[PDB]
Amino acid sequence: PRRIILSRLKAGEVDLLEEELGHLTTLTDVVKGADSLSAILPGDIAEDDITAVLCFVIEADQITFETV
Amino acid sequence: ADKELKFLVVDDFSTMRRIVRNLLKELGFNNVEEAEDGVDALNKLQAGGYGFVISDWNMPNMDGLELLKTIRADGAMSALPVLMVTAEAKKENIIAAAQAGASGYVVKPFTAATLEEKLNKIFEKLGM
Ligand SMILES: [Mn+2]
Repeated sequence: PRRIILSRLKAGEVDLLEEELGHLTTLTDVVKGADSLSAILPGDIAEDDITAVLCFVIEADQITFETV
Repeated sequence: ADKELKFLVVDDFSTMRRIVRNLLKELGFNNVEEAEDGVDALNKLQAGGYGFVISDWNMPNMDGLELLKTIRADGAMSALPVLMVTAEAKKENIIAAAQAGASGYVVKPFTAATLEEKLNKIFEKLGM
């Protein structure tokens, strides 16, 4: 069980990034802050792939993965 | 971005090419050319002067991923922006586009507003 945290998100990016992640996997325990998004990842996609796809929109330093 | 930026719209369906050309016109970009597949697109890209590629995923002879990878592996045009157009938000294609170096992707059919958001993010990332 792994957790993803996205920080310093701009207006409209919390929802957008939630949607982007949803095309890649199935998120649980989703927390949508005013400028952040965290969720639990089932572990069915490599984290390097999530990173590459999310970087179409944000920068890699805005993404952190950790063991819950 | 420079309104004279030269775009190449690649798609094997004429209607879809014309739709993309017209949406770009709506956004103020009128310097646009079209190609019918990866082979035709590469031939045109050699002519030089292109500053942005919007390419469909599924095409005969040479598909979009193959064209993207060929662009990226070339010397002269290796950093050309490339926006992949796909029919569905399929995870393996989105991942494949990203890992192959696409500047972004967009799902068709798309509107002028969606196109604009996608183009701006790319302009932002490449400093255009
Ligand atoms: Mn096609």
